[PDB]
Amino acid sequence: TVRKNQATLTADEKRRFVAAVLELKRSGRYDEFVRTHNEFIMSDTDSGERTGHRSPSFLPWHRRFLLDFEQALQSVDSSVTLPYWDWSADRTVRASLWAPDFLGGTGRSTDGRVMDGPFAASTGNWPINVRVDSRTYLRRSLGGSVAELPTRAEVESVLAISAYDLPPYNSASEGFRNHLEGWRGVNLHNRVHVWVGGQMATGVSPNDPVFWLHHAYVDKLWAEWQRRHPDSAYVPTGGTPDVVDLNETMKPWNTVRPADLLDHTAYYTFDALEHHH
Amino acid sequence: AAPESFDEVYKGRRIQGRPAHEHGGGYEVFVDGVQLHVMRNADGSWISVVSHYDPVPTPRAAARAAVDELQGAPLLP
Ligand SMILES: [Cu+2]
Ligand SMILES: [Cu+2]
Ligand SMILES: [Cu+2]
Ligand SMILES: [Cu+2]
Repeated sequence: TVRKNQATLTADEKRRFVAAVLELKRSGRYDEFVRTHNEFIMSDTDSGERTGHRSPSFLPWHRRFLLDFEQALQSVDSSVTLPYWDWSADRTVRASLWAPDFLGGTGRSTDGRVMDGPFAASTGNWPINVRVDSRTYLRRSLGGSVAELPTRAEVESVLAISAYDLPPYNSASEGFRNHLEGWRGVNLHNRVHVWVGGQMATGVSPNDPVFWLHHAYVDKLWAEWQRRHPDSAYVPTGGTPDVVDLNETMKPWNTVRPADLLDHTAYYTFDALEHHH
Repeated sequence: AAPESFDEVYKGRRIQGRPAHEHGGGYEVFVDGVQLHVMRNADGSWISVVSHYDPVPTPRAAARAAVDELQGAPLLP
């Protein structure tokens, strides 16, 4: 129940994480997470119903989605938890994240195909099945479409924003959620998807296992924000059309509300999370 | 006010746009006659399902970005 910085995992932990992910893929369970994510990102819209993205529920929705995925991992190997990728620190293609013993590296220049690591198409263990085009191999172009990952100074600027979210509760909003998501401002979460490239830059982005480590760090930044702003909390708090209010339930689960997910410690802790200082 | 329609050959591929498990749809884009899901953001920029986190100003720009991303690959509906 401890989520650790990817950079700190032991060789044993990397091995067990990779094996659990590959078993979810083999059994068919992994691809249904890719499919769920794609349905939500293709339906969430700024002027209509929005639940997984571009809306205040972006953070609790992804928190529950990652919990569903972690529990599936733990059904294969109970010792495995989701690691997180602090892209403000591990910001180059030579980070151990991208080593052949963990997620493998960037794609070759001809077709973006990842050529090493456990998820390379040549292994036979990572077919891309849920897809928007014919290609069936994992692709990446690290640093190709945008030069730089966010820096710690940029992250700190967003963490200082006190309001959780603001009307109109979409990609035009001021406030923490939309600056963390990245549709306005210096851009944190969206820019990382663009920097990885390949399927990570598309609606079917959970096809790349780095998806989970990216969102585990976004989820940690929500926890850091809460510690910085103990006086701020999820909004809206009732009666907002098309948006998940605090005590409303969320699709697809229907049985959990943002209110049930604000406190991560009910489900996991981090290796390090600074106290309200 | 939807954008205008367009039709051109971009990097060898036909891209078309027109006003009209996924969202509603006020505008349609096609790459070689296969529909490309695209979506408009509140500020008037566009994304597509092959470049979802990267707003571009117009539906033609999203079609071109998709052709760039596909590297010759057929789109799947
Ligand atoms: Cu998402
Ligand atoms: Cu994301
Ligand atoms: Cu205080
Ligand atoms: Cu749609």
